Amino acid sequence: IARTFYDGPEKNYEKTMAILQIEAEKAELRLKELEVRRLMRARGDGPWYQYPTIDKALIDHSPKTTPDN
Amino acid sequence: AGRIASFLKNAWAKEPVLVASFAIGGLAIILPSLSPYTNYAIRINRATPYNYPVPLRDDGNMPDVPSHPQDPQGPSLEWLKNL
Ligand SMILES: CCCCCCCCCCCCCCCCC[C@@H](O)O[C@H](CO[C@H](O)CCCCCCCCCCCCCCC)COP(=O)(O)OCC[N+](C)(C)C
Ligand SMILES: CCCCCCCC/C=C\CCCCCCCC(=O)O[C@H](COC(=O)CCCCCCC/C=C/CCCCCCCC)COP(=O)(O)OCCN
Repeated sequence: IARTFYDGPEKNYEKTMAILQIEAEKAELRLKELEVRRLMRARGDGPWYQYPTIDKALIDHSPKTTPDN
Repeated sequence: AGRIASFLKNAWAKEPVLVASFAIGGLAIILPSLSPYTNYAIRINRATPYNYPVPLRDDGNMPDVPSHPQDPQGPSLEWLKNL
């Protein structure tokens, strides 16, 4: 029965190790991702949460009938 | 060819006001695109000095900019007087 239907304990042992490594890395990635989102939303210095401002190319830099702009 | 002629004859007989209105509106739409004086109107509009012409600082590299209004360089309104 063991020879025909099953494998040795090493396969399950090392598959468990691989699965555990993947799961732990995903957990730490999720925690880091939440922290990064919080910091970016608080400070606004990252690529995320970049809310639009007025484009400066719309300004007209020509004389304006009056010296004082 | 002959159908439109009969339709125009009927419209002129029954509703001359609408015929005249359509003819005048069509001329108003089409004639400006074929007139050589539209560009003259644009040039006349651009020749009206509403605001002050602010002078440019001389940098020693402005051969086409006048140093005085009566200097030959700059735009000329000779074409406007003879119009
Ligand atoms: C000497 C007398 C006493 C002997 C009694 C022996 C007791 C065993 C008999 C009971 C049958 C066991 C139940 C089957 C469950 C096994 C399912 C699974 O585990 O088997 C797969 C293997 O598949 C097997 O072929 C299972 C087939 C069993 C199908 C049962 C059907 C029997 C129904 C009878 C119908 C008869 C005719 C009907 C007429 C209408 C494993 O997949 P695999 O990943 O590859 O194997 C990994 C191990 N390796 C790497 C070493 C290969
Ligand atoms: C391309 C330029 C277009 C813009 C210019 C037009 C400016 C405004 C003119 C249009 C104003 C609104 C028009 C309203 C249309 C009226 C439709 C209608 O109902 O017509 C019938 C009448 O039928 C007609 O429309 C009359 C004949 C068809 C329309 C008129 C002629 C269409 C164009 C003809 C001239 C084309 C250019 C002139 C060519 C000259 C020869 C080279 C109305 O009569 P009823 O009140 O129902 O009768 C009850 C009482 N008896």
